[PDB]
Amino acid sequence: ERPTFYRQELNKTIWEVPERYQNLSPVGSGAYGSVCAAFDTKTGLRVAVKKLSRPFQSIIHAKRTYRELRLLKHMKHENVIGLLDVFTPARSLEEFNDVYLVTHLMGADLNNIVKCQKLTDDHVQFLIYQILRGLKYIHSADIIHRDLKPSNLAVNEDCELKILDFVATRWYRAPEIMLNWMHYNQTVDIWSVGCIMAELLTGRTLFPGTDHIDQLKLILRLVGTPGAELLKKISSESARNYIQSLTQMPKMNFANVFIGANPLAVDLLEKMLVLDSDKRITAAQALAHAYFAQYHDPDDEPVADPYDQSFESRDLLIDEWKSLTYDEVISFVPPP
Ligand SMILES: CN1CCN(c2cc(-c3ccncc3)c(-c3ccc4ccccc4c3)nn2)CC1
Ligand SMILES: CN1CCN(c2cc(-c3ccncc3)c(-c3ccc4ccccc4c3)nn2)CC1
Ligand SMILES: Fc1ccc(-c2n[nH]cc2-c2ccncc2)cc1
Ligand SMILES: [Cl-]
Repeated sequence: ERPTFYRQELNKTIWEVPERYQNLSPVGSGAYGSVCAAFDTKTGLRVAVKKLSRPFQSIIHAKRTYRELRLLKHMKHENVIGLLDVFTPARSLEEFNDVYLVTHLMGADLNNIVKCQKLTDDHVQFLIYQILRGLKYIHSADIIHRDLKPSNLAVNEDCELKILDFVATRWYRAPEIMLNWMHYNQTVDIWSVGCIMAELLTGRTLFPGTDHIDQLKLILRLVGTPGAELLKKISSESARNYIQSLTQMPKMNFANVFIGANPLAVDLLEKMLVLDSDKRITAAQALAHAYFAQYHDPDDEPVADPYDQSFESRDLLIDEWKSLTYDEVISFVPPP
């Protein structure tokens, strides 16, 4: 049945967890929750435990908590962060106030590595391959990450990588988002991967915009201003007006700009950093690119089971979201 919990204070934050998790030590605190590293006595593993912050403070938080838990329960893939456990010290629904999440402890993030070292081409291949392999899986479930950036990619000393949260976010954001298009597709993530890869190859942020306008200017400076086919797809009169009012600029030659890099890496960047999102390479297609010949195995790049996102369009009471979250905590089945 229920296990025994113990209590402690870590950085002005209260942590009430089962006895199986020991030696809690803070790893960091996000705007959405705090994280502690710990030892899982039952498995002999190092784990990271995240305590959600104010999970049911409002309808927005409640829905976000539910979303997070449903997503995490669904993700089962080597390159996507998954759930080893989820628990609450509450014995019933009426006293339900806190949600704790548990996953494999990861030593660092990709931002921590690119700052210290400049990666070899072999490392760039394996890291990007892993990102795409994870993204193929996520995209197959009709999910869009939307916020890929180095700091959201967890990496261990072994160069194994996992996508988390599914250096300014803005720098890795697709241009169509800077234009406020409300019908962007899963290819916004491919754009972010392009930005991440370029940075791994050159050691420098590809588009360090200071605001949305500047960000767009830096982008068009590299890939050129929109051609006629892309202009026809812009419904926003003001955005269309703005873009056409800019001084036209030609697409730069990627081979010149990234000269020194492996020509295959360059070819791929060019397929990812396409201005028109309908023409960007998909994660599945990218995995087959010759740049990943040493890693690509079509029989081991799985797709996800269907993911029901219908709850996203629902308008429920806080207690309803809280109760749905509770059922999801109770029905959780740990991995093998
Ligand atoms: C109130 N009693 C029972 C609960 N307590 C526990 C339980 C465990 C435990 C852990 C995992 N599964 C079941 C029970 C442990 C425990 C069990 C094993 C451990 C191994 C290495 C280091 C610390 C360890 C702590 N300690 N107190 C305190 C005394
Ligand atoms: C700037 N980045 C830094 C790292 N971030 C993280 C890291 C982790 C983490 C840390 C260490 N090992 C594994 C993961 C987590 C984290 C920590 C614990 C988790 C438990 C269950 C499910 C997901 C979890 C995610 N969140 N943001 C986001 C902000
Ligand atoms: F300047 C730009 C930058 C990006 C785009 C863009 N790429 N893919 C889709 C779009 C787009 C942007 C706005 N509205 C529809 C489509 C269009 C113009
Ligand atoms: Cl954090």
